[PDB]
Formats: sequence, structure tokens, C-alpha cells
Amino acid sequence: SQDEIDDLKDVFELFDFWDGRDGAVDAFKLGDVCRCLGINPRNEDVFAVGGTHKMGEKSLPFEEFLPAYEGLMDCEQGTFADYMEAFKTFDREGQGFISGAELRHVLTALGERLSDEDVDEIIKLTDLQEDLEGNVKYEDFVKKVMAGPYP
Amino acid sequence: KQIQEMKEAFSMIDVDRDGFVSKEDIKAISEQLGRAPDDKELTAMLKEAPGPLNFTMFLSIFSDKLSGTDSEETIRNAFAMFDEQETKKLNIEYIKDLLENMGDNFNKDEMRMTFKEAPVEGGKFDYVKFTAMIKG
Amino acid sequence: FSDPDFQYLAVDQTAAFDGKKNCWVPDEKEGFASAEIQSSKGDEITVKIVADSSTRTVKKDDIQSMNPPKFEKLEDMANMTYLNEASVLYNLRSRYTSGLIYTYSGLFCIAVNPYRRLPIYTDSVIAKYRGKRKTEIPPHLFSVADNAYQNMVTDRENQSCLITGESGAGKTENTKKVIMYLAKVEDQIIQANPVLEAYGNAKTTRNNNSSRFGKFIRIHFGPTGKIAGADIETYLLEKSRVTYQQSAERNYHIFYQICSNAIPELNDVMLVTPDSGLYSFINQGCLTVDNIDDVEEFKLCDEAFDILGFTKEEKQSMFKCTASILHMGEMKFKQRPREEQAESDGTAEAEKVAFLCGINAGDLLKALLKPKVTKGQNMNQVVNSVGALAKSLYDRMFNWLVRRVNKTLDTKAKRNYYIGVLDIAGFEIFDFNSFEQLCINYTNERLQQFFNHHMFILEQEEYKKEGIAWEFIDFGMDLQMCIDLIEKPMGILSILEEECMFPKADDKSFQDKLYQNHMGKNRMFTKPGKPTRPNQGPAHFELHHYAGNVPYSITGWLEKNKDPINENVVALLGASKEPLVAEQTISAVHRESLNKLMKNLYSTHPHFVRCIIPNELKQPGLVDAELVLHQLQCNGVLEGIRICRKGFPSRLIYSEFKQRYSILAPNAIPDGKTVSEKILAGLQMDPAEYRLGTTKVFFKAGVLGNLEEMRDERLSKIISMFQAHIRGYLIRKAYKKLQDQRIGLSVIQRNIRKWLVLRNWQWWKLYSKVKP
Repeated sequence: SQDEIDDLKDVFELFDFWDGRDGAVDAFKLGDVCRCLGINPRNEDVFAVGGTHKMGEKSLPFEEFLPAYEGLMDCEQGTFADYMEAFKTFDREGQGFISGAELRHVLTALGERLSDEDVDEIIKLTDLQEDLEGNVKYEDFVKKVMAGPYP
Repeated sequence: KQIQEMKEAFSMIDVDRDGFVSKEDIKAISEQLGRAPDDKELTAMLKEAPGPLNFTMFLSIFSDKLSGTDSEETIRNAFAMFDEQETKKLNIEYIKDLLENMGDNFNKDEMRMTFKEAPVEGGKFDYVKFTAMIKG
Repeated sequence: FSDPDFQYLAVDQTAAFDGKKNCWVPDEKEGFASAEIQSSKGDEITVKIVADSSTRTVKKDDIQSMNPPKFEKLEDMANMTYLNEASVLYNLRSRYTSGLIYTYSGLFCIAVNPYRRLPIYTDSVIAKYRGKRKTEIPPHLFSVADNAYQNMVTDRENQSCLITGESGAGKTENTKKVIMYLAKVEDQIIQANPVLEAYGNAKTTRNNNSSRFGKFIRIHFGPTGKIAGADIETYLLEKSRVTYQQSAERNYHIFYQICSNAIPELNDVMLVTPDSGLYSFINQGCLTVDNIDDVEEFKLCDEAFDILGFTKEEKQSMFKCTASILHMGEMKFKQRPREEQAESDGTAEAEKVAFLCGINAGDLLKALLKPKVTKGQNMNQVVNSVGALAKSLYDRMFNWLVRRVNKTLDTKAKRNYYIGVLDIAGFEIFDFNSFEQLCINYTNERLQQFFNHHMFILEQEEYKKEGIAWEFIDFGMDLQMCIDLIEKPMGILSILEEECMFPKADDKSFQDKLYQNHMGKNRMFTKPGKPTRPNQGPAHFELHHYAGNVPYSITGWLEKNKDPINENVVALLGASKEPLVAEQTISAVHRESLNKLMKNLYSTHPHFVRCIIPNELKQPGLVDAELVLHQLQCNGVLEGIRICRKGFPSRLIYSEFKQRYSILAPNAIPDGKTVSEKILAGLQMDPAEYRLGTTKVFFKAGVLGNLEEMRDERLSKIISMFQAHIRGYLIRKAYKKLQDQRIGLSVIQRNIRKWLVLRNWQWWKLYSKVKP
């Protein structure tokens, strides 16, 4: 819709400006752009539409940008069910727990990995805390991440 | 307490204990410690004060220097603004990168002058300790 | 184990065997020949016959993989590497020529007729088979019986054995040994066979003791697992043998017993002269029977009536009514050139008849020559109603006889479950085939298809039910057709049935009305071909039955299906002196009996016995490979074994299945057994690669490995999606800062440049210096 495309516009600027204002954005940021308009595509997802592994590789106008966002819209988003399901498969106890160490492993080691920094990051952000045994309720965590930075 | 020092200072600097600072006053004490400035340095160093250097025109030029700056809290935050995880440290390559080619790009010298002091140990540059050092 | 009791029961094997040289090549005499390849040439393989050492070529795709000496005389064929018509025929024939006549074919048993008595049924042997698990002891029919018992007991459900095979195979002998077995682990039961066989068996070319009725006998069990009763059901007795018997065949056994002098005392009670070749109704075909002593069989039959608990009058009522028949056919006649109605040609024999049936000889011949509103009969209309009467009496005797023997067995004791045994009469093709045969054959079909259903159609269904994993397999084994050609709405029988109700009808409107409906509209129905056996009497059409092509002559099929006895004589006998005598079409009726039988069967855990006729000569220990092989084909043995080896080894309890495979269609999950019904449904999973189950799912082979594939995939994605979610959260979190960081950087950039320039201020330098 218009108020929508206007939103793409709004954000496109903040970005195209920061990597040198000139009406073009580094295809390596196309991810973060859309990540700002709510959506959270997967790296596999982004490259599919035009994203790049590195800066410099290439820049893009707003003309080519419209469809990348048309694209990253029709792509699957994870529900609470799904995040709850997957996390259960690591719980031997079955009581909604996990250890810090393991959670760390899941994030950094499995699936489209996550740097060790983004991890200590979101941990601190969501202010996730372990008990005496060093375990955490993965249910709470999933809920925050899902919540947003500003709830 | 910034004043208490200023005075006691002006005292040690004002050698001929005449309540005034003269080209000989400066030259005097400098040499008693480390290398001192050349006549030209001493000259324009005084010309920086309209009239005689009583403990007043002293505190005047010193205060007009340290004026036009912010807080130790205001700066410690402009820093934690890149410290997502809230660890109270910035990764050295990061900060260096920010200052170097972002915003109002620094220069190699600004870069060297700055890090010659900087408290970096373990890859992480502690912006707290450094905010203090640069401030109070 | 050194046990003498295993002489003809336990298998008594190395070198010269190249798994690439040695193979099975088609043969005309032996069905398959042991060959050793010599040279390939595209498709033309050149092998050497190990036997005669001759040579020949054979299409490459006609060679069959031979099994290694590792499986010589194997007890269970499902355990062989190769289960092909040549490996099977070889294994059997191997065992057979060594005394071993029992072999498992996977889940069911194979019995090859011995044509000789074997010391394998003794009480010594029965002791050893008791409570033994099929793999624990050599193959034997006792094992099949013993196991059905254990199942009924532990599983708490009815069991059942369908003993099938061709005519002269071993269906009856084996049915009896099963009962004799179950009885031994009672006296009257065993004793009901001698009387029923005397009245419902006869020499035939094929069988000297051919059963001419279908037999289903259920054996009830009580709360301590012991025999507590039993009943018998019979089907379609050959009413026709009574008055007629093709050459080389005899009438029922009794008639010959009755004229031997086993009990001279009875001669005057029946009014018979001890000469069978004296009575037309029983000397048409054969008289004597190699290996059947009518003298002793009569005695034992008499002896058996006693044990059954038959009052002396009762058992003399039987004997007389049947000897009476021996007279109905002695009543000669004549016409009287004019009108012909017909007149008698004496009365001596027609009285003995009225006498034995306790009715007036006068009132008889009367209601027989001018049935009453009156309506006289000609000279043949009579001789044929005579036969109509003989046949109809005998059909009542036999029926009453069974009701009575059940009287003696339906002990009102307490019943839990039972074990039935089905012995139905088998396939038979003669020189001339008519309605009688179509009936037997339609019967036998039928059954085969049951095995096909429960064996292939069935197996996979349960896999689905339980909700396991699997992919379908078409064994291509269906006769619904043949079945359909005969039984369905417009079928053969239905045509005949609607043709009887018309008095106008005849052997030609029936014959034409048939082609009219199925010629070219059903390929099982084919114009009569060409002779495959001398003396091959007339044929009007052919049917392609599971075990053979049968040329049927439909002449006389209209009267054969609509019975017809002077409703007059039925009045005479209705009020006869003898107490016994005093006491819907055939097609429809039988079709119904049969359907009811089948219905009763389906509610069972079937164990199958497969009989096999070794040759067409009735001689023992001799094999005719072609014939054998041929049976190992129309019976479905091989296939019957593939699934036992092939099958669906997976198995999952819906409770543990839902927990592990919900994550594969969660947008369809609002009960563990339905949830899975959904998941596997969502995935648009092939009904083949899996099966139902009450408490568990059955997935064909490999499938579960593949589900754990899809399972991971999803688990990886989801993990990525939550990492994506974490990537998007952190980005959006730092969005204010793109303004915030632009400021927070200008602070630091402008405020370091200050502290930088302040240190480059002489005053400050010198100041800092003084400091201490």
C-alpha cells in the first residue's frame, strides 16, 4: 500500500545516507533494511532476492528495492509454536529448562549460526538470567525475543 | 577543589613569590623540572592574558579553556550507545573504526594521539576508565 | 534329538556350486532345470544341463536365480534367498522324495499328499508337538493346530484353518488329523466322520473317497482351555450322484456297504440281496474300490452309529430309507399305446418301497402316475419324478443325519472361543462338466480370493490402520471377476435363477441369454475351445477358474436348479408310518449359505493349509513337476512368501509418533491416533508406504528414515527462523541510535578533539607538570 511503500522510502533513506548519501544502498544491507520494517528474513532468504555477503560488492536504487521487499514478505515467519517445539527437543527433563551453555550452543552452533557477540548481546538485552544450577527457562527467553526491543 | 589546586599551583609557578607570573616565573619553574619553552613560546604564552597575571587573569584563561565541554555521564553514555550487551568495554577494532572513518573522520595523528593513552587490554578498550581519564 | 518319532519328520550339503554359473532354466518335463552357464551373447545365454549334460540357449530374462546348498530341504521357505517358481518347486520336491511332506511357506503351511501311511500322527508324536512354537520343532500340521490353540487362548479370539488344495490333495485327511489332534490335547466327534463320509462321499476318477458336500466344523473350548462342545455345517451335497454316476465312478459309499453282508442279520431288515451290481441306481459306473473294504466299512459305520448314541430304531430307520432308494430305481414301467399316460410293469419292487417308507403302495403308484386337480404323467415324466424323489429323500436324510449328530455334540457346557476347520469340496475338471461342477468351482473360487484378500489387500491395510509407514505393492491377485461373472447381479447364476421362474424357458433360451450378456463384455467368458483330454463330452462355454479352464455343458441346468417332486407324494410321506420319513432356488439358496460362511470366516485369525496333488496317477512318492509347479502358481505361494520377507517392519505407538512428527504439519493439529491420521495425511503421504493399526502406525521400509529427514530439515529451519528473529530484533533495537549513534559519536568525536587540543596548550602542559 502507499503508507507502506512510504515506509520503505522512509527507512531506505536512513540507510542510503549512512553508506554515503547518493540514492543507493549497499546490497549487503538489504537485509537490515527490511529487518527494520518489522520482518526478519533468514540470510538464506535475503541472498535469494539480491543481498550480498560483503559491502562494496554492489549498491542498489529504490527501484530495484521494492521487489526485494515484495519478496521478503511472502517468506515464512516463525510462530511461538515452532520456537517452542524446536526448543523442546533439547529438554530431557521436559520442564521448560536448558542450560546457558547449551542454549549458547544452539544459537552459535546450529542452523544459520549467530556470532558469539550477537549472543552475549541479546542475552544482556533481554536480560536473561540463570539460576544456581546455571539453567534458564527457554520459554521466557523466546517470549522476549518475540516481544521486541521496545514492548 | 579545581580551584584549591589552581592556587597552590599558581604558588609553585609564581617563584619570585610576588603574586604575579612573569616570563621569568614560567621559565624558572619549567627548567627546575622538564625542558622549558623558548622565548617566543613564553612570550605568546603570556600575551594570552590581557594584563598582569594575578591569580585572577590566571583562573580566567584556564576556565575559558575548559569551557565548552560536556559530562562524564553524558560521554560515558554516547559510548555505551555502541555497547549493546552492556559490558562496559568496546572492541578495539570497532571504536578505532568508528573514529577513523565515520562521522567526522579523525586522522592518523588524531588516531595515534588518542590511542597512545587509551586503556586497551584483551582486545577490549574500556571506555569507562578512559572517559574518566579524559574527564575528572 | 535322536527321537525315533522324527523318522519322516526331520530333515536328514556342500561344494560344487558357483553362484554365477549355476541357475534355473525353464523345462517342459521338470518345469525348471539345473543349468550351468557357458556363454553369454547379448540375450542368448548358452547353458549346460547338469542332468543329461546336453546344451541349449535361453533368453537371459528367463534364467532364475537358484538358491545355494545352504537352503537344502529348508523347513521355512520365506528364509530362502530366492522364492521363485523354480526354487520353491525344488525345495518341496526335495523334501517330498525324502518323506517330509510338510513345509512352511512363511505364515502358512504346505502339505504334499503322501499316497501312503506315515507314522507321523501317532500319540508319541503328538506329545512332542504340544505347546511348541513353530520354529522350535519340525514342520507339521500339529504345529499349525497347536499354534492356533495358543493364539485363541492367549489372544482371546476365534481361530480358523482354511485347508485348501485340488481334489485328491489332502484337504479331508488333514482336516481330520487337526480335529483328531485338538481332540487329543471326544470319541463321538471323531466318530461323526465315518457316518458322514459313508453318506456324503463316493469313488470318483480323481478320488476313491471323494467328499461330495462342503464341511465347516467348529470346535468349542471352555474356561480351562478344554473341548466343551462342537458343531457341523455342510454345504451342497451332490444330489445328482444318488441316481446317476459317470463311468469309473461310484454312488455314495453306504449303498455298497449295505450290499456286502457285513451284517447278514440286516439283509432281511432292508430287504436287500447282497449284490450291488443288481441295483441300477448304483451299478452305472463302478462297483468295487481298490482299497476300500465295504464289509468292514459297513461294520465300522454300524459301530459308529452306536457310539454316536443312536437308538437301534433310529439307525435302522437310516439303513432302511437308504435301502429303499436302492428300490425306487427298480420300479419298471410301461405305457399302453394310446395316450401313453403310463401304467406299471409289476408292483413287487414298488411295494418294498411303500413298505420301508410306511405308506400305501397303492396310494403311491397312484399319486405317481397321475399326480393330483389331477394331471397325468407320461412314461418318462414318471421315471424322472422317481429320480426327483430318490434325490430329494437322500438330500433330507443327509440333512436330518447332521442335525442329529449335532444333537449328540452340542453339549450345553460353557463355551469361550472356538477353532473352526473348513474343508470345501476342491476344484475338479472332468471329461464332462455341468451345474454340479460350476457350483463346486464357484465355491472353491471364492475361497482362494479370501486368501488373496487377507494375504495382500489386508496386510497393508493394517499397516495403515495402526499408522506405521509403508508403500503399497500390487501382487496382482484378484478373482473378484470370475467370482463376479458367476455371482454378481447379472451373473451366470442370476441369469439361470431368473430363467427358472419361467415355465417357457429351455436349454437354448438359457444358453443364448448367457452370451447375450457376457460374450465380449467379460473376458473370463469364452466360447468352448478345443479338446485337451479324450472323451471330452459337450461344452457350451468356458470359464477361466483360478486353477483351470473349464468347458461347461449347460444341458439340463434348468431342472437341476429348480428341483421338482410330486407335491402329491410329499403329502403321502407327509403322513407316513415311519417316524423318520414323517419328519427359493438352489442357486440363491446356496449363494446365500456361502455368503454366510464367508462372513463367519472374516471374523477370524486364519491359518492356511495348502494341499498339493503330486501327480495324476494316484500313485505314492511319484512327482509330476509340471503339475506341482503349476500349483505353486495358481495358489499364490511365492507371493504368499514375498510379503513375509518383504513386509512392514515398522512400528510406532501413536503416542510416541505424535510427539516426534507433529512438527511436520502443525497447521493441521487442533487424540494421538487422529493427530497422526492428520500429520501423515497433511504430508499427502502415500497410503502404500504405511498402514493403520489400532495402537500403532506401520511405515513401509525406509520411510521412517525419511521422516527423520523432513523432521530435521524443519528443526533446522525453525532454528534459523528464531535466529532470524534474533537478528531482526537486534537490528530494530538499534534504530533510534541510527540517530542516537550519530549524536553519541559526535559527542566522542568533538569531545576527544577537545581533550586533545587542551593537552597541546603550554599552560596545561606546564600545569599538568606541576600537579604533584
